[PDB]
Amino acid sequence: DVSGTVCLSALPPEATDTLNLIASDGPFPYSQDGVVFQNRESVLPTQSYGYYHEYTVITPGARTRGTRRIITGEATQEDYYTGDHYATFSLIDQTC
Repeated sequence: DVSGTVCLSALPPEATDTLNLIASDGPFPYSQDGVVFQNRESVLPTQSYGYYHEYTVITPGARTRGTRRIITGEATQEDYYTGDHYATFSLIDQTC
């Protein structure tokens, strides 16, 4: 399962961006947003279909989309941040 949560302060300034785009339901800059993620990686504490979504967090000097990616749930307070391209997953603690 997830390696635990990740204090929002522990995340980059481009990580909050997505959380703001999920909270403000856009508008999103990157093309990565407004899509489901049926935990096809089976790495996330899923169970149901359409209970997940993708929202890659922008990144500076990111030649590409960057291995970074946010994966939100169907319930607020469930935004996994790989940071290694669907490799790892650490929820986001906005409180932290």
